[PDB]
Amino acid sequence: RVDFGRDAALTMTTDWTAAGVTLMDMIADLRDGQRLVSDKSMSGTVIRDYVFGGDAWDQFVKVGGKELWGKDGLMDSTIRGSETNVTRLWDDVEGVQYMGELVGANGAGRMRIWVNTQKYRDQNDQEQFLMKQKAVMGISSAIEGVRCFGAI
Amino acid sequence: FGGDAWDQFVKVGGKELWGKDGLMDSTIRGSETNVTRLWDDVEGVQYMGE
Amino acid sequence: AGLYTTYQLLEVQRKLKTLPAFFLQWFPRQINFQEDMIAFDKVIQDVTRV
Amino acid sequence: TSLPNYLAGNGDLGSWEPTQIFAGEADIVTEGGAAGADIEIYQVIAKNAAGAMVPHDPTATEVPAPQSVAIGIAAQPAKSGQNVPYYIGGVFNHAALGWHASLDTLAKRQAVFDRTNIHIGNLY
Repeated sequence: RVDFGRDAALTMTTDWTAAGVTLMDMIADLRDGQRLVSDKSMSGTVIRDYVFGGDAWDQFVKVGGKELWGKDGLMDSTIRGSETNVTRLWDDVEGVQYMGELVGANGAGRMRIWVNTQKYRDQNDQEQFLMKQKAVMGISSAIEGVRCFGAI
Repeated sequence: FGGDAWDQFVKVGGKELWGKDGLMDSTIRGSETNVTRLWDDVEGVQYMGE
Repeated sequence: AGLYTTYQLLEVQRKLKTLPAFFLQWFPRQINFQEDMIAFDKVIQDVTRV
Repeated sequence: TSLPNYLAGNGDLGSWEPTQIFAGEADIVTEGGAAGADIEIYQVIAKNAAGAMVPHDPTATEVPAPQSVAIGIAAQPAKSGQNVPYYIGGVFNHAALGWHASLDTLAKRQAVFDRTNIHIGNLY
């Protein structure tokens, strides 16, 4: 196990199946994860890209589809408080699709929602989901990753 | 505002605001408020609006 | 390997937490005084009277 | 991990010793299978009754065990539950391999592998 030394507080576990969960609880949970990244990280870069999974996006829509797109939700053109653009109706392709954007008003607090359901074939020749389906990952471009290549 | 002061402010009045007939409603011509409905949480000082 | 493992170094990651000055934007003037104390004199003059 | 040293003293940086394994020009055949117990590098292995890779031991029972016929020579260490790649061909060193006791001399070490592709010879 080549462990890269990520902190164990970042790997979280919450519940979006318990009762009473609203839309703002889930966004507040993602924002708590963003705070724990913005303290630990070197550059302090705000994570603007959230890659979901297939079942995580289904759970997100199932819980928050009445709050969002509702009587004065985020995507309501009467309100001046936001400019969110999350699609109601999305095609299903095995792949990556850009679902929308969860910006506030003046480019503040913005989240880009990605959904990834690519399926690689296993070492043991089985279908396995590349992005984990019951999970939410948020990554920034300040991870500054390095392609290592040893000796042939 | 503090952290708990602004969150208490939103937790009580964030449905009366950003709602029908409130201060933030583009039909009703009484006000020109732009208090943003989302904000990133970074340790620092941010400008919510007017 | 052998006696020891040959390493490459990469650039050193640095983090330098400062504290940005928010409350000093209302204190623009400066006094460099060699006395002990600094005395003010405030005056209120009411004029509004029938 | 904090303080420096000030006093006068010596020390070793290390001492390197090479490890030659191959002694002939036969073909080399490798297979990886699931391990059965703790296996070091170049320990002589066998297969137990379930197909795991138990490190080699004769005089195992009445009836000779299947742990007593030696098959391969490992390549990287592992634990139980993991899987070991091991050699099945070639001509190897008498001394660089990990035997155990009661199997010391040259004659017994080749009488292990009188028959296989694996042959064991002496370095000059």
